Amino acid sequence: PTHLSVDTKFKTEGLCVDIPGIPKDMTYRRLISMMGFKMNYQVNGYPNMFITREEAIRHVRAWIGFDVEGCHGTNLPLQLGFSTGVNLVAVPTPLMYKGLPWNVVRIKIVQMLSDTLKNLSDRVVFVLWAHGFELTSMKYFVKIGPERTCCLCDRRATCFSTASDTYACWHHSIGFDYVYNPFMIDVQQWGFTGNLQSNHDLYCQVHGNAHVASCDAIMTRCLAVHECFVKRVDWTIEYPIIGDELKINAACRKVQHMVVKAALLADKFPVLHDIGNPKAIKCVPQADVEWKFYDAQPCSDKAYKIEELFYSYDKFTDGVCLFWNCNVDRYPANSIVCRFDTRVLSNLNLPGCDGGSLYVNKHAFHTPAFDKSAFVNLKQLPFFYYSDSPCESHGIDYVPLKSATCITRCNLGGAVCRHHANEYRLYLDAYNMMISAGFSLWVYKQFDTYNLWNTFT
Ligand SMILES: CCn1nccc1CNC
Ligand SMILES: [Zn+2]
Ligand SMILES: [Zn+2]
Ligand SMILES: [Zn+2]
Repeated sequence: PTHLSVDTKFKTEGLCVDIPGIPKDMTYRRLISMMGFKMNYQVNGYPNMFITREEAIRHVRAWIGFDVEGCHGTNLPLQLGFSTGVNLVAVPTPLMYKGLPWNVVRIKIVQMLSDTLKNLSDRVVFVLWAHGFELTSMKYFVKIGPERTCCLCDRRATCFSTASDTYACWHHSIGFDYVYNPFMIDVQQWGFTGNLQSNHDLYCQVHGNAHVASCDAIMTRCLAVHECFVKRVDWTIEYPIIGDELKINAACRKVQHMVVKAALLADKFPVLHDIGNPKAIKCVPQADVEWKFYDAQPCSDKAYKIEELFYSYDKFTDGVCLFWNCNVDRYPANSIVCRFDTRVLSNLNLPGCDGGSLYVNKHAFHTPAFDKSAFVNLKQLPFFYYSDSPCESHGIDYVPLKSATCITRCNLGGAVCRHHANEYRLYLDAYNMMISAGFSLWVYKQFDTYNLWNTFT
């Protein structure tokens, strides 16, 4: 059972107001046929337009909420809404567009999906709360057939052009008019009681309902993300590399060792309380400090309450607390914190549920909304590079580095050596990479890098 069988049953109750008299007994085979499509018994990689929940989760980057609301049905104009906030009006002659014929509307759909998805995924997955008109309107902008490759590259074809009779991926589809071999999933098939708004509003207060198609498309995809990533967590699913994943992760490890090593040297804490990932390793293995670990998985729903993490059914005020990607409601004053900023715009960070975001880097992690009040007892950690390694070149060109934040023996004694200048510029690069990826660094208010210069005597 790799793909969804076309002979699987489809509950049609959600479709009977737009489609009166719809048979209660219905398969994907008959539904696809009713949508105007013909599969012709094809063993060419596209077995079903509809996919399983497991296949949807593996392709979460391809999710596009899609809803159709009749304005006035081949006689009436339809309002097409996408979770990108777009609203197109198609006439059969929250960005709102006036009524236009299908032949131009379809050109807009290809442009929009291609610009949204080219850097996220090899496909589109239409996430639906199916009532009828979205499924019947698909014949006006979708073409299906065997799996194909792009005319200009080796990626799979996601668009077709009737003008040139050719196929293209999301990167080479300028001027293409048809969505080719899209996927889709109906959230109503998962077994919900009540309408979309009642189920969405149980977990999310950020998305409202103006009553436009895009508000529904947004609520649909948000509810799907809550079911698949907030209340159900699968950290075994691996996602492909689509950007700077490897560099961001390497940078995170470099920054962690640096910031923690310098806090232990500056304030000489006797104990460090490492709260977070149960698979954590000591980031500063040579530090003298008593290292104590506390297990707390990444919270995907609401941020951890510090009152529950610290409750003993043990002296957290002694030494320092390390919360590296451990999202709590209010950090204690003696803390070193890395907190992912859910507001960040990137190909890795997808929109989420209740203000949160879906950070996808090797694994998918729904992160609770960034909250500035979490850090009231702390301050923003400033950039600095620290090194006690010998000043020795070994082995790229050079311009002399002058910086007040290069905390080294060579800078203390006047001129920064070539080694520490190379290492400083590489560390600053990793630092900017981690910050731009969305991570934010916070530290206890007494943290002062002036205390690092005396470690050179
Ligand atoms: C470190 C505090 N502690 N002791 C037992 C269990 C826990 C965690 N909070 C529930
Ligand atoms: Zn291409
Ligand atoms: Zn929502
Ligand atoms: Zn040096």
